[PDB]
Amino acid sequence: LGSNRRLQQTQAQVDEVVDIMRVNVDKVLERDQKL
Amino acid sequence: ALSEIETRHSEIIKLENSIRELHDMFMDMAMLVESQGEMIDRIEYNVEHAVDYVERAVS
Amino acid sequence: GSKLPDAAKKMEEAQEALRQAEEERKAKYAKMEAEREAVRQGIRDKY
Amino acid sequence: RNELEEMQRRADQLADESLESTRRMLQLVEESKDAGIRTLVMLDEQGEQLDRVEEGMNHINQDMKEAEKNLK
Amino acid sequence: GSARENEMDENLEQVSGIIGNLRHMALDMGNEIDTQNRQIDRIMEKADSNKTRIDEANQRAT
Repeated sequence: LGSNRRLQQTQAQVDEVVDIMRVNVDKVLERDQKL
Repeated sequence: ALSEIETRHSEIIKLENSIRELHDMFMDMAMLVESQGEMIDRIEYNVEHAVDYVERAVS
Repeated sequence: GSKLPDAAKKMEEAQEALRQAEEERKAKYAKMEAEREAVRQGIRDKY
Repeated sequence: RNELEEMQRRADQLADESLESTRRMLQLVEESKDAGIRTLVMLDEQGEQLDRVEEGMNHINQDMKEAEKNLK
Repeated sequence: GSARENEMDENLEQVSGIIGNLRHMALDMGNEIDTQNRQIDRIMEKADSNKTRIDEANQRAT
């Protein structure tokens, strides 16, 4: 329903955030290995 | 009515899994960073001694 | 009156404490990096 | 019939599980916010630390040129 | 039912908004870390340079 559209967005929105955090994990791990 | 709620429920679970994993990353980040922060505290303390020793020597 | 080998004894004993505090600095920081790269690679292979 | 009862009972069953799922999500997101906020605070505070460290490195560099040039 | 829909969709919308904040936080962290990573590389080079100069100055001086 209309609620399926609403939900579908969030799904995609979260997926993005995850990929962003992932890069952030990469960076912090590099930051750890330097310290 | 049932078939729609069924399929909707499935997507809810999908969303739960993502948020869960995302959350776990956020937590791991905080702990991991907090740990690193304490190593930095050391380096700072360490360097500040070296700096003071050098300054004292010139004087 | 002069009874002072006890100086010599407890002097050496301090330095033994100091030399094994060096081996606390050395050993427990060796296993510090141990447990840090464990945490690293752990997190790596989960993501 | 109990057939009606129970296929209906399933509907409510599933709906309720979905509700409790959203309840969870809410708490997970809120907790991630606390984690996020925390992380930012630490990073910002560590910012001041690192800046003072680099300032330390620069001070030492100053005292090298001053000590060598002056007390040669 | 539709009391369930009400509460459910309320939560959903509440989450989406907060997820927006997480996005903003995520990006801020990204930039913060990048800046600090560069800073660490400069401190590593300055430390190394200062250690070489201190080795030379000390050795020659006394």
